[PDB]
Amino acid sequence: LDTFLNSFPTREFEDDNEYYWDVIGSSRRNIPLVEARDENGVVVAANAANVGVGTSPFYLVFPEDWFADGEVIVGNLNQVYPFRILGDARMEGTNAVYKVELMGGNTQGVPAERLQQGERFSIEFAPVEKELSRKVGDVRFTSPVSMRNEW
Amino acid sequence: MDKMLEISEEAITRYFTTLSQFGYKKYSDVDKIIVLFFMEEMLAGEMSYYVTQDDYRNIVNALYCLAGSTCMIDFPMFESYDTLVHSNNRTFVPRITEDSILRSTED
Amino acid sequence: AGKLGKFQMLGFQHWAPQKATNLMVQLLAFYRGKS
Amino acid sequence: ADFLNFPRQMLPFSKKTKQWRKDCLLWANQKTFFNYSLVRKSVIHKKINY
Amino acid sequence: MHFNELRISQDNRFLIIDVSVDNQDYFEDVLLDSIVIDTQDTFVMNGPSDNPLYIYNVEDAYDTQQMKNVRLELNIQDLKVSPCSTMFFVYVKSKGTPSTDTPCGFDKDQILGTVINLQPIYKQTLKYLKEVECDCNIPKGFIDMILKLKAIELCVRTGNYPQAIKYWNKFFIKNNC
Amino acid sequence: MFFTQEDYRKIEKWLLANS
Amino acid sequence: MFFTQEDYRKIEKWLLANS
Amino acid sequence: MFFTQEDYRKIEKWLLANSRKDTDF
Amino acid sequence: MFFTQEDYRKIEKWLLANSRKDTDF
Amino acid sequence: MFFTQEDYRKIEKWLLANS
Amino acid sequence: MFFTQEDYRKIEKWLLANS
Amino acid sequence: TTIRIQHKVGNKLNKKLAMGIPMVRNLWMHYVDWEVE
Amino acid sequence: MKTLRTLKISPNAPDINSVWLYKGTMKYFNNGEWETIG
Amino acid sequence: MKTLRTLKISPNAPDINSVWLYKGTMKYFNNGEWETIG
Amino acid sequence: AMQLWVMEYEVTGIGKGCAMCKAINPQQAEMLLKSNGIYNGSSYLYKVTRIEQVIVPPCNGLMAEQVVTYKDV
Amino acid sequence: VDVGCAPDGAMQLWVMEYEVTGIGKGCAMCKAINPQQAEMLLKSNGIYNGSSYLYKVTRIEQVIVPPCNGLMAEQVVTYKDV
Amino acid sequence: LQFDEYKNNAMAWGTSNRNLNGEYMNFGKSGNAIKTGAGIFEQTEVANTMYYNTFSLKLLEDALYELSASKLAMDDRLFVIKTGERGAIQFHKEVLKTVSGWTTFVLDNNSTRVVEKVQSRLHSNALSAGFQFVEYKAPNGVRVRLDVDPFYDDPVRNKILHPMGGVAFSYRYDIWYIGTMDQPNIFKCKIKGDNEYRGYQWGIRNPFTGQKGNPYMSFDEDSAVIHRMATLGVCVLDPTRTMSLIPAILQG
Repeated sequence: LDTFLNSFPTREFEDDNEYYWDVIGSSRRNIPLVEARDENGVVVAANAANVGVGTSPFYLVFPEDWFADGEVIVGNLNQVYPFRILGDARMEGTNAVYKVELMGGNTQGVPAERLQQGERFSIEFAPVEKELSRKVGDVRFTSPVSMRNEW
Repeated sequence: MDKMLEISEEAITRYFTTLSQFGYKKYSDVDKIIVLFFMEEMLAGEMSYYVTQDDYRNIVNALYCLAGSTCMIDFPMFESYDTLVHSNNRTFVPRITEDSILRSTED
Repeated sequence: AGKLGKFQMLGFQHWAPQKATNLMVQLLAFYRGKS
Repeated sequence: ADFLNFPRQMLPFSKKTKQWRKDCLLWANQKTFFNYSLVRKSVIHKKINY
Repeated sequence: MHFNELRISQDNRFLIIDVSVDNQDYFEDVLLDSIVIDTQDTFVMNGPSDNPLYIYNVEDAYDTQQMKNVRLELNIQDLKVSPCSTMFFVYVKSKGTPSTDTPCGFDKDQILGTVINLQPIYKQTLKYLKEVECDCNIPKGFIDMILKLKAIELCVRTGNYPQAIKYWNKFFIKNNC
Repeated sequence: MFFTQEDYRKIEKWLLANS
Repeated sequence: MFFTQEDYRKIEKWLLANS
Repeated sequence: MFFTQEDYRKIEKWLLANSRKDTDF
Repeated sequence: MFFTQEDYRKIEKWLLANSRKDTDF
Repeated sequence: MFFTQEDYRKIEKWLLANS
Repeated sequence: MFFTQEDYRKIEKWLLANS
Repeated sequence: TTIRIQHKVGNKLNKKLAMGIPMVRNLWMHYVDWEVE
Repeated sequence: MKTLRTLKISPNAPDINSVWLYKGTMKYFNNGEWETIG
Repeated sequence: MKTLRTLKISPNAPDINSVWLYKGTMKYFNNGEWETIG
Repeated sequence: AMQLWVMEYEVTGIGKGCAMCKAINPQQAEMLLKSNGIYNGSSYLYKVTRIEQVIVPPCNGLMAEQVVTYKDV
Repeated sequence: VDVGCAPDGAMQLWVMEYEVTGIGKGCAMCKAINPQQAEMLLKSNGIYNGSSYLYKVTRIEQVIVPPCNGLMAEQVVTYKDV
Repeated sequence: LQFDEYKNNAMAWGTSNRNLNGEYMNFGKSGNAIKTGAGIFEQTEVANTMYYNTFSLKLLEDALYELSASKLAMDDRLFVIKTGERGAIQFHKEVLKTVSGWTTFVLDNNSTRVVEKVQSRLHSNALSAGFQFVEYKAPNGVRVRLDVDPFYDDPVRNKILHPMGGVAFSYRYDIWYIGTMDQPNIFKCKIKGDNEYRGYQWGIRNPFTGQKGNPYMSFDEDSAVIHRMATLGVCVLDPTRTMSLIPAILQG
């Protein structure tokens, strides 16, 4: 039992008080969907028609302000339904809703089954024009929580 | 409902009875009267079709803040025969002094 | 054939002793983003 | 980060190859957040002096 | 109709309901229909609420005088509620037409029975009495508890159940038993 | 007596069930 | 509310009256 | 439980919302 | 040591909790 | 309490009273 | 007169012993 | 294809922040020059 | 077609390429199901 | 759990770890005795 | 973010399953399974059959049991 | 979270896998005070508590409650495993 | 001897007596709270809890691959299991039960060498017998090795016996180090400067230091007491980098 305990190194401390050490996660995250609303604000259920049918704007209500002004975010099927964001987030209390139209040349619209609660959304990129382009996109950070032990 | 109508009728009758004996009622109490008969109008018209059971719960719990607030609005009395401690009128009828394998036994 | 939740990622809007290690600790119970 | 060490220095000279010297410098870039010594003040304490 | 016994078992594991129909010569045709359990969270004034805690139908149990008496022992931990901090409301329905000679006022199909756990109040009274045993002074909290219980009793007997829920949740909710 | 929406849902649904 | 079956029958009866 | 005339009126007013006439097919 | 009807009533109400009928076997 | 036997006989006498 | 829990326990146990 | 980014602020976090909470049994300064790059 | 070389005496199911023997019945794995002998 | 790699057709009991084959049966060693299948 | 819900579900054609979520109402516990479960690409395979809240004051008891037999397959 | 249970006062939630010998495999979820008590609940309140020797528990792993919503634990016992 | 036995059971076997409400209920003789911090074997079980009755290799291998799926490189997945002597026999049978399901391969004598030829006077070609499985190589670079340590089999502290013989602590599998961490994950916290106070109070003689005649007397009796005390703890930075596997008969 003592040979096993001498197989571990030893740290030197200043006090006999509590000591803490802080653990960290990643800065990259996808966000679960709450609700998606059509051009005039009426929620889309699963037994409905397509939503962005003629490159028409529609909404995505998210439980946190995470996305930015001109980015492209994707649903569970990446790169097939690319969603360009329009304008900053309108805070419905704590939630955040974005104006969103389709990006990758989709002329039939997103199906109604791809806009349900629980679906995760992640940032891809923030494109602009070649001429007279304006500011888009943002940068996200991450934080530490702590662990604890004593003597 | 048929009871909000009675409560409101009693409340405004008391209000004008006070304005007959006196010439003054607290407008902080006239506000409660106003809330009461507004709710009575709204629930007894074409606006009640928007009412869910959660809405009914909230409406009743908001109205009961008016219950003993003034003399005009009074606690309603409903037909009830219950209590927090009910009676035990069960009778014991032993059979042939018969204990069961562990418990006692009746009819 | 089933997972179990070992971490949860929340925003900040959903919220001095001595130091054991002076740098931070990257747990294995965390996904790491991929370049 | 999250995986490195300082490479083992008790090696023969033939085993101190091109990657082994490169691992020593890539470890050195990790220890650039840190400046602690026993007979020195902190960089913030020195930079406030200047 | 009426209640024979309506209490929580002394072991704090069962919620006992024993219902019987009145013995009257004009209540032969009246039977028992169902038992609906509600708590202080789902209670509504106009009859049993939707999404009730426990719905019970009497024709399932039996295969006619059996219908006129019903007894239950519901394991409270199966209902997924706290036996100490819950205020059960027990509704019962008749499913029957009484005779035409029924006196005015007795043809009430529905009844209601309120249930609370009396152990926490008992332990609180023992704590307050133990405090009284020192220096023979009555804590004011003891008188407050007595009068608050009297208020809930008056509210229940008068049928003012929502304010009874208010008083219960505000005053007596944190109970050890 | 006072009906909520759910009361109307019950009544109408049960009537269509019997038609 | 529960709307036991005879209440539904009453509703049917009334509605079917001026049917 | 006893229903009076106004409860019946509310029930019909609700049911009228769902239904149409033959001409409306 | 005399018992009144009330004491016997308490004995009944205690014993009833322990015993059950034929149907409950 | 410290019940005597005769008290127990009284109890069973009055319980088998409703025999 | 007054009974406690233990009094009832004695009474019921003595009943069951002689049944 | 043309891409653009910005960040309204320097070494400190801003409005877009996330926390990572692990499930164990008993339950610095951000270099803004480096996250934008 | 499929050649089996092993016969296992096990109350649980063996691998799919071995023959199950258990207390008096024989089973062999065919087409995703355990096909009994009898 | 107990693999029997071989099968021996013989009028005598060949071995514990082989499967005995007679005229219209196929026996194997289980519970300390020979159990027929089917 | 309020209660805990232990579920017994049955994936059609594949087998049975047991689950546990944290949701405010038990329809949302089915939402956090059908969207965050292992069968996300076949989310229609879930047929939940029993949801019950983790009611604490027992704190010694089974909440879900689901065996798979050799004759069900 | 001081409810009044044996391990230090808090409620503990466990995920159990097993293989019932001769019958198959399964999943199990339970609250228990010890992980020994978790396998004594399958032998008492399980499906095959009569034939109690058939329960071969192979995994007993705890779930820790997160701060917010999410799928806590999952367990699939598919048919091609059995 | 005894102070080496007291420290090493406090470093390894720790029980933190801080409450769920953040309080300490065990009070010393003077009146203050006896504060205890967690040991090695309490800090290591808080993340990778695992208990069992029947050992199965498929759940040791699919849980050392769930935690280090795409986080460790292919060369960094050597998982070295510390166990007892009887935990190696249970591990030997489950690999023996695993490779008996590999029916597509046949396992020859010519490679496994379970029947080696030996020389003896009893026969012209005499044989030997015996084999053991000590290593399982999982798919995609994960390896598992056995390190039988004599610490797990100590019957003086380990009193519950396993049904298969030996102490119950022998069947406990511990992977202390998963990958590399760039800093020590497990280390022994010791205070800088807190040498243990060797402290004697005595009367006219001191039998330990050997002093006849005392200028400063604590008291008036022929006595000499030793008082020594040590403030000590341990710390495990990442208990998710450490996967354990405990028998359930130790009751958690």
